[PDB]
Amino acid sequence: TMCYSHTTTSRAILTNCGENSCYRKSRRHPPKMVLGRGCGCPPGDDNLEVKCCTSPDKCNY
Amino acid sequence: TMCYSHTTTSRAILTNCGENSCYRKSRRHPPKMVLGRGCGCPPGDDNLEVKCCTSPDKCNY
Amino acid sequence: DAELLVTVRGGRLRGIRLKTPGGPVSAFLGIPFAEPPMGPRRFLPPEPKQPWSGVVDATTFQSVCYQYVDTLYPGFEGTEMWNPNRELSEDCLYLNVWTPYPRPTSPTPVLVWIYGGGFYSGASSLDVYDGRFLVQAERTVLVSMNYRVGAFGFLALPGSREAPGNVGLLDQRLALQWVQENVAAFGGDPTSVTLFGESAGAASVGMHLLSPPSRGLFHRAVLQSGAPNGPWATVGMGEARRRATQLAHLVGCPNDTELVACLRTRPAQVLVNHEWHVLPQESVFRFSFVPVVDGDFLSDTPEALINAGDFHGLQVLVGVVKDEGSYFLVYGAPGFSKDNESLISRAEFLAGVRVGVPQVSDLAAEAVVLHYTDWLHPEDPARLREALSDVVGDHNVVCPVAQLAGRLAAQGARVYAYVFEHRASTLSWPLWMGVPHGYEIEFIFGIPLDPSRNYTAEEKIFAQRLMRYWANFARTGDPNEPPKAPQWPPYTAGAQQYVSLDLRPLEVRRGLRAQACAFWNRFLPKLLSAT
Amino acid sequence: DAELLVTVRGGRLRGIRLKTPGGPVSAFLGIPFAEPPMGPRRFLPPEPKQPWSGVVDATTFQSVCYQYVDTLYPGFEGTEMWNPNRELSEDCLYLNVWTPYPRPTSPTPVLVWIYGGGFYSGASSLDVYDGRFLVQAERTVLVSMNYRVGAFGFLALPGSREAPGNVGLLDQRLALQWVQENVAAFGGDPTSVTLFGESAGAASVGMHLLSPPSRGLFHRAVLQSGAPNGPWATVGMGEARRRATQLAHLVGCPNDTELVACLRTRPAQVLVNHEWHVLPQESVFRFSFVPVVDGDFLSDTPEALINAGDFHGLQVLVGVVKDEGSYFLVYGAPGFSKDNESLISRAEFLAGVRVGVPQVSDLAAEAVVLHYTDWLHPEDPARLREALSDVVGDHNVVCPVAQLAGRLAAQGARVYAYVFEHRASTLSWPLWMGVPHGYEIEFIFGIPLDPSRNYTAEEKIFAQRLMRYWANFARTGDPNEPPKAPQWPPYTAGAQQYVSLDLRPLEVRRGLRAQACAFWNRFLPKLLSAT
Ligand SMILES: *[C@@H]1O[C@H](CO[C@@H]2O[C@@H](C)[C@@H](O)[C@@H](O)[C@@H]2O)[C@@H](O[C@@H]2O[C@H](CO)[C@@H](O)[C@H](O)[C@H]2NC(C)=O)[C@H](O)[C@H]1NC(C)=O
Ligand SMILES: *[C@@H]1O[C@H](CO[C@@H]2O[C@@H](C)[C@@H](O)[C@@H](O)[C@@H]2O)[C@@H](O[C@@H]2O[C@H](CO)[C@@H](O)[C@H](O)[C@H]2NC(C)=O)[C@H](O)[C@H]1NC(C)=O
Ligand SMILES: *[C@H]1O[C@H](CO)[C@@H](O)[C@H](O)[C@H]1NC(C)=O
Ligand SMILES: *[C@H]1O[C@H](CO)[C@@H](O)[C@H](O)[C@H]1NC(C)=O
Repeated sequence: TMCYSHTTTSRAILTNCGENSCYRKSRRHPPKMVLGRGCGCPPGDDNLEVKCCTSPDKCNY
Repeated sequence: TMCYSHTTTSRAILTNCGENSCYRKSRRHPPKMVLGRGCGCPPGDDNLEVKCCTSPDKCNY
Repeated sequence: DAELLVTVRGGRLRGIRLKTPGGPVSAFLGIPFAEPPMGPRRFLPPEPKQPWSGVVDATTFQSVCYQYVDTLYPGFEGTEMWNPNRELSEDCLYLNVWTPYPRPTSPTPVLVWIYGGGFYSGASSLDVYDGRFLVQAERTVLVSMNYRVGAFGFLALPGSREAPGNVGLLDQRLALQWVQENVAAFGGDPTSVTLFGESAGAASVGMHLLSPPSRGLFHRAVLQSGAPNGPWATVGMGEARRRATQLAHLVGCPNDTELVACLRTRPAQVLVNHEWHVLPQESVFRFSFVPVVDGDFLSDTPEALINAGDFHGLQVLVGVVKDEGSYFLVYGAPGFSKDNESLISRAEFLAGVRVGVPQVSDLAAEAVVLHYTDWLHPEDPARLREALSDVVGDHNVVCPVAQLAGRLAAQGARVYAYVFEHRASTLSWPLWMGVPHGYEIEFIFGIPLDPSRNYTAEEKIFAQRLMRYWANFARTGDPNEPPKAPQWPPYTAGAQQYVSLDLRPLEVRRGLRAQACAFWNRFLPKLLSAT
Repeated sequence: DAELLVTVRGGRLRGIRLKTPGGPVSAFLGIPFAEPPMGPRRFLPPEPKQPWSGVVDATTFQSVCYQYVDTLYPGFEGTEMWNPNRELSEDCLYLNVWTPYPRPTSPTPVLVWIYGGGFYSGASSLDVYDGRFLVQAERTVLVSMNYRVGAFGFLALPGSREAPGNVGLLDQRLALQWVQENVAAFGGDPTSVTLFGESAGAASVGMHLLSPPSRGLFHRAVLQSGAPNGPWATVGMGEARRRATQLAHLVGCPNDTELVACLRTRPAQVLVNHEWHVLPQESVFRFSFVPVVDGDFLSDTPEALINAGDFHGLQVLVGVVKDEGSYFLVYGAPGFSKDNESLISRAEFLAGVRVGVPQVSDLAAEAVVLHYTDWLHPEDPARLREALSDVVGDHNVVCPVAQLAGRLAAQGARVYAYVFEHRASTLSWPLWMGVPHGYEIEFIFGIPLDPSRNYTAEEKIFAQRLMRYWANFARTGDPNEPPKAPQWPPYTAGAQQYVSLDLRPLEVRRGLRAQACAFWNRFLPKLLSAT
């Protein structure tokens, strides 16, 4: 799948994740600053919210 | 002196007090309802405020 | 003079016809409806007036119920037009009937008037309540009754049988019952009785609305500048006996029975002498003895009832005047008076918020100050004066009314709202007070049609216009023409529509002091509760 | 190209001339003013840049100070125009000078720019801060510098020497000192330096105003949409180290010395990775590491200083934008987004009051809800949306600014106020956000004159009109024409006059969100204190 990819210090770019899902790491509570997107579906935490997807393509936005 | 005179249940009328002073009995704190006027200068209390006068004539108003 | 003789369940009555710029009207004044509450009866619910032999003279008004005489401004009109204008007496339970001439052939709707006076004053014989014009113009039957006030009407020892309280409301009711069995003798229709009152009278109306036993005694209601849920309209059983006991103490009394027995032995004027002492100090628009929430007459606080009640099959007409608060400020608010323009200073204003808003925390006051202050003109004496006026007015009249109205409309009733904003040209009160409390009454009764008075040609038309509204409401449960004239919409909790009542035509408006009343009815409660 | 060679106390520099629709301008970009805060230096106050041999290339901007990159809306313009547009590095303390061409013969006033970014982001090399037009049109000298942000600029362990805090403000100051000894080389007048900044940059300006040591470094100040007394501008020593310790923990560290030493061993990106975690949850318009009230840089809270200070011999220009709050709501406020019209529901609104007003009691919130609610339209999604926008805007910008302004004007200073209320026609943010935070900048710098951009003919005139105001203020300490053009009056605590800045001419207005700010600055404090 064609999803977004980046870190806390890089600008979001497109990447081909393929059959894996994608993710959107953000701060759980406001401000819900986006911390990173990429391939896969990694664990979050009290302060880290992770949202995954597959179908949409560029869905982890 | 020509002053006012009345009770808690009578309408104020004029009266000649003479050399005595006059008074205005009212409730000390609001509502400061007027309770009575007449001749002389009687004692008041926590709930009774008394204001006296002489010169003005019809001053206890 | 054949119509001046009428017989009621009690006996024969002889009235008088009254002249009017439009025609005569038959009036019967001073019909005894209860056994005089003398001595042993003082403080007790009223007992029905026993039948009498012969014919009773009903040509002149009867005694005004024993009360305090407001003497703030000796010889002033705006203050004296409300004082007793007949000898005072504990023997005062009488009522009056104004019926068209000739006496109606078919049953005609009735309007029962309950006067105001903070539950401590008032009388049905006041000139401003003369029903001759209203009856003559709208051809309806009009009844008004006197009811006990002050300690005699409301001193209460919650729970006791000697001094149960709310006997004043019981007088009103006994009079409404008298209307049910007798109004037909004067051509009145007991299946169409509409109650209307002002100030404490409006509060009363509201209480009859909230009291089951009174429900079969009327069909419509009008609340003018007052509601049963105002912070002054009632007191709790606690405070009730705190005050009742204080009065007894100040008077040398003394066990409830013992206290009352003694109380019954004191002269009427001695009790009135100490009436104001028992008031939990510093405030304006607060009265010593008023209706009590004891569970009997009112099973719960008016607020509780107004929310739980089902008001289907009921039409109510409510409203206030342009400046409800002004009037009361001259009774204590620093810097206020009728003799000048009360341009208070920011200092006086802040002190006045405490008098105009009794028993409230310091933080609550600051909350008031915040909302009623123009922060672009924090010191302007003119605005501070109108602000303390609104403060008292909103708190004691507008907002209680606005809430009752919305709860009623929202719970099955037909409500119509109004804001009387036309200053009578004969007003003796200073120009700064605007259209003060209880000054829409003279017009509702059509006093401007009276020649001996000096109202303007437009004001006589106005008075007529108003009476029609009232009369229309009485007949149909709806103010407007039963037309092509501006239409008066029902007040809904949603749109909150009401109309202005001045010389200009009906103008519809939304929001009844909405922003301010949100403070009083919604936020302030939470603030106080949290501290 | 003879003017592109200049010598400063440090050494020789080689600049570049920049083209302009009105003429070339000489610019020197990337002049090193401090020794890079690498490794051992990280977290420490800056040390002056040591002299260099040879000529330094000052043709292109230098590195952006290490920071978080806001990636909320990948590929969006309103969000990306603020992100770093050059490689990130801890080696980032450089500054830039824009001087007229030919270089002024006499000393010309200087304007020093401090960028915004909530103390966690920003860079002097952002396109919207290009000083070529401002320098070309008003023929003044313009200097802008980069200063550390985030943990690198403000992580603090109050009291320690390893990580004292406020080093970011110290960078700004070192740059202002660099201006004192070197600006004359570019024809700048060190006896006439005017600081201007936006958002956190404005807050900074304010702090230099409140910090004695910085006082001999400038003569005038401009605070745009920000003040040192905002609830986000500073944190207390307590919270400061609570956050600093949390970051260390999340990062594996570990005694202050020990904590910091370890902290110095972690990669820049690792620290940025956990920057937002340390934020005491749920809020909008709040940043992790900001200036600290430690007694050093600021001997007391900004509020304390702003009231005790004597501001004679000082002219200040302050102002806000039409809709300061809108922007931040899309970062957490339920129902808010740039992709639709955020027509929130009363439910969302009430929940949003808590995000937009962090760490406050339930009663405090109800107090907010009361004031910002149209009780005639309690549920209207449109109004609820603009209400939560004002809530955040007033609380974080307008009211702090309004208070500083009144205290300054009232205590010896010349203040001029303004409200930028013209939406740029190129705005990529949704129409509902109006004139959002930081969108008056592009005009102050005259970006509309740039051809590659598509602004309107009127907006180019406007930009010019604005730059004159700024430049006039810089030169004389007064915005208006040093005329027969509408006059901009001084903001007084009394009249509270300010002017609207849109395409129409200057319109003077009184009250700067007066009614609302009374809540925030006067009442709310008492409410919180009492509970
Ligand atoms: C407006 O009138 C009020 C009240 O009437 C005044 O006070 C009476 C005692 C008498 O002097 C009248 O002729 C006045 O009109 C004034 O308030 C009083 O002011 C006096 C100071 O002279 C002060 O001692 C009283 O305590 C005040 N009474 C209160 C509690 O309000 C007020 O000063 C007048 N303002 C103007 C326009 O002059
Ligand atoms: C306006 O937009 C907000 C936020 O964007 C939406 O939610 C995204 C996840 C995605 O679906 C976008 O295309 C949307 O525009 C909407 O709020 C979200 O609504 C969903 C319900 O579908 C809910 O699950 C989320 O929690 C909401 N996010 C938050 C916290 O606000 C909102 O519903 C949109 N309103 C309109 C006009 O439709
Ligand atoms: C008309 O009568 C009123 C009393 O109602 C009086 O006040 C007024 O002065 C009278 N007009 C005159 C002077 O003829
Ligand atoms: C003009 O340039 C802007 C970019 O600044 C662009 O958004 C706009 O579409 C251009 N106009 C056209 C299509 O010529």
